[PDB]
Amino acid sequence: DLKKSRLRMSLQEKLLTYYRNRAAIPAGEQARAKQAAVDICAELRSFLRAKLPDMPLRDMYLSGSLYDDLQVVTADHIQLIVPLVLEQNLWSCIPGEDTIMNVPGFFLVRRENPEYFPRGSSYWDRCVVGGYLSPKTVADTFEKVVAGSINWPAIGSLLDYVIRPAPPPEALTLEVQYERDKHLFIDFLPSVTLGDTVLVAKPHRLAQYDNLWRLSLRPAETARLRALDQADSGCRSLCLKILKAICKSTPALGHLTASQLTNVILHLAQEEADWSPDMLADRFLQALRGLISYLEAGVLPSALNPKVNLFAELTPEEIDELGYTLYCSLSEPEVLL
Repeated sequence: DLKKSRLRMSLQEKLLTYYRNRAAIPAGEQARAKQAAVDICAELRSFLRAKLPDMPLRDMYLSGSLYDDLQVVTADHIQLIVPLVLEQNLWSCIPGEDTIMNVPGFFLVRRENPEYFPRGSSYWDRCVVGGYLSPKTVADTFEKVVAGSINWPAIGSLLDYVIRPAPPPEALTLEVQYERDKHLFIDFLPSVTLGDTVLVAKPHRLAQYDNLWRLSLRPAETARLRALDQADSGCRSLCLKILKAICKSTPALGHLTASQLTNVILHLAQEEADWSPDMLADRFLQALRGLISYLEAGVLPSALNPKVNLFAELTPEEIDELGYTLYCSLSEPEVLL
């Protein structure tokens, strides 16, 4: 009990210290970064209204960890969802597992009734290839259309920001300098909502799959985390934020994603009911053990969508490094801090 109680007390203190000195983003930086996101969003709305009122798009809106207060270390990225207007009876969703490619968590969007509803029935028909709405082509078209009407230098002067598009292949990303030597990256994310299926143009790592839309998970995942914590004032999000801060701070663990780390916590929250403040140290080591377990198994099921392996996009190369890094730190987790 002595040695173990000891290790746990030390770790708890170091975990709590690590959160405040590394994971937590300064209020000033956080306020100004979000204000910059909101400024750009408002300005784009006015732009879309004046210049592209006939484009079948709903208004762009902000989404992401920075909006959910789950971002860590620095306020450096947020998404602007670009939601396409697609008529129900002209389009449908095909699950990736119901496809030859066989890719869970991704979808084909098929143009329906190509005869009865001829080409031109939707603006987005121009982005249809082989009968399917291409995420890539949609993204290229949106970039073209906006860039051919937008005036970032002018908007920058207005808001007193340095605003510039990043060079490809991150061309739907906006580099926003909202204060001296601090930048916010706003990436424009085309989205489709058909029925209750919400999809986003976040390409599969493999270009051979660039015609597939990704099933959007973050919102439902974020909501279940918050509800789990709100009911018992648990430290699920604190633990998550610490894990994110570590991976974002450690080059060798950079391959892990916020979504992957979130589902590790959601799986543990399924196993462990008690997330009272004093259990943080124990839940942290448990999260690290689970990480290793999933990595060795090569699969991490999505807690909300179990057919989906969230590690499916990691190469053997990266799996190896993650396991390696975590196997080098087993004896002394505090090293990760």
